[PDB]
Amino acid sequence: HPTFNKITPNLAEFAFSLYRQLAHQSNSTNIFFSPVSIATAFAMLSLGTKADTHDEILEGLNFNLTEIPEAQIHEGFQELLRTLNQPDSQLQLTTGNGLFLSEGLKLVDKFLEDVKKLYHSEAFTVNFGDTEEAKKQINDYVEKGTQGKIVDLVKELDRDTVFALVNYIFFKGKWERPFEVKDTEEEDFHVDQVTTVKVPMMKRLGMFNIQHCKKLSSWVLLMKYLGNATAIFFLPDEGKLQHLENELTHDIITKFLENEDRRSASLHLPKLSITGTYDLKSVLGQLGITKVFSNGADLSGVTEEAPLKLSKAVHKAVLTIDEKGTEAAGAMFLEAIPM
Amino acid sequence: SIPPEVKFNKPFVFLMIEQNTKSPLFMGKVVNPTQK
Ligand SMILES: *[C@@H]1O[C@H](CO)[C@@H](O[C@@H]2O[C@H](CO)[C@@H](O[C@@H]3O[C@H](CO[C@H]4O[C@H](CO)[C@@H](O)[C@H](O)[C@@H]4O[C@@H]4O[C@H](CO)[C@@H](O)[C@H](O)[C@H]4NC(C)=O)[C@@H](O)[C@H](O[C@H]4O[C@H](CO)[C@@H](O)[C@H](O)[C@@H]4O)[C@@H]3O)[C@H](O)[C@H]2NC(C)=O)[C@H](O)[C@H]1NC(C)=O
Ligand SMILES: *[C@@H]1O[C@H](CO)[C@@H](O[C@@H]2O[C@H](CO)[C@@H](O)[C@H](O)[C@H]2NC(C)=O)[C@H](O)[C@H]1NC(C)=O
Ligand SMILES: *[C@H]1O[C@H](CO)[C@@H](O[C@@H]2O[C@H](CO)[C@@H](O)[C@H](O)[C@H]2NC(C)=O)[C@H](O)[C@H]1NC(C)=O
Repeated sequence: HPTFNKITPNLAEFAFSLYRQLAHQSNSTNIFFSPVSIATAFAMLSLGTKADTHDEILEGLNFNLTEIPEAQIHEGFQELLRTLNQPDSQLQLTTGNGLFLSEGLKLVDKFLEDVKKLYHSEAFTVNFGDTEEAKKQINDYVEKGTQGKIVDLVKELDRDTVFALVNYIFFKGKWERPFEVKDTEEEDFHVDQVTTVKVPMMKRLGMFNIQHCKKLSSWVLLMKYLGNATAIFFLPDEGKLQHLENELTHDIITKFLENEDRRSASLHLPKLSITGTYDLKSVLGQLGITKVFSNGADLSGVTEEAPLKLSKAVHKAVLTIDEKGTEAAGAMFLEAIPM
Repeated sequence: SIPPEVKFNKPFVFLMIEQNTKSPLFMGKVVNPTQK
């Protein structure tokens, strides 16, 4: 029956495929994104798109339009977003989608209604003549949504901006099997073959959902959150890091997710705070998403007054893992200007 | 060692998943946990 698992495997395959582009960029830096924060921003944009440039977006997101009608992908998203913003009684998870439009704009009243309904989006009128005030007002939305975790999403806002599409996601949940703080003890982490970093390492000796796949050449750890979330860790055999990355595939994830068999083990894993702050333009480029970022761009779904194009696609995410759980937040920023 | 010791003391990949939908919330790679 349901729609989210009509789009899920497509999401998943996108993420990985996005990942591999980020990982091809630097081998030396932490990566952290929200594949959902990104992906939904480009689909409610795609509502406002036509022809080539529309097709690349949807296609670019690992959707195969012959096999699935356009109209169902958005019904799918409408479902995904409903289901994420349900009240898990123990876990707190929130997404939100916003439009910020210049006063002067007259929109295609359908496009507006579409985003309001399907992607439950919020619409604000601003004056992009007061660049610093508009910058402020956007960054507050994301601050208010991400509950203070993402504060400077938009650093450089363009003077001639006609609209901004912003979305957020906020996660805070607890382990089921939490770490006892008294055990967290500083050890070595071996970044590079020549770089060695001392880290506070959380420790438990217990019955974990762990296993090792010769396939992936990895260890695999599944950590439940209290509630309808789960964290999955993959520790590659020495030399097999890049292997691990290429082997990743949705269905392999689903296999793990059906296993609930516990092994006893001695588990040491770090406590974490990182971020990732990306200008996606070049990355999405390799994924075949160009034309929206060109003067070939059709956004006549949005407004008829002028030919728009997309100027900036800038995403940011922040991870914090400790002994009691994790709080993570991401946001996607898309700005559109005239030719 | 028994039970066997699984130390994440080197670059690992991870990701977060919503159960009902099995949709990929966040994905990450930790190369250095002091690089913020
Ligand atoms: C990201 O990806 C990278 C690969 O693209 C990974 O980094 C690479 O890792 C290897 C690890 O083996 C490094 O090599 C080490 O070099 C040490 C000696 O350094 C001098 O000589 C070597 C060649 O022998 C050279 O690579 C160095 O740059 C340096 O010499 C320079 O060489 C150039 C070319 O000749 C010359 O023009 C310069 O004048 C010269 N000098 C200077 C000052 O620049 C060795 O001692 C190390 O040996 C240990 O490790 C070996 C592998 O296990 C082992 O067999 C040995 O027994 C010993 O234990 C080692 O060989 C590479 O330099 C490094 N970079 C590149 C571009 O290849 C990286 O790990 C990865 N990061 C991730 C995944 O996080
Ligand atoms: C929709 O997906 C299918 C399956 O991946 C694509 O069709 C296959 O494409 C490869 C590469 O061109 C061919 O070698 C196969 O013969 C195709 N399978 C069949 C049964 O014809 C298809 O191309 C995708 N749709 C679009 C429009 O690209
Ligand atoms: C995670 O999501 C599930 C749904 O899969 C939540 O369960 C539903 O909760 C409501 C009450 O809020 C019930 O009336 C429904 O019958 C429940 N089940 C279904 C299948 O809809 C669940 O509460 C969530 N969180 C936890 C901690 O279980």
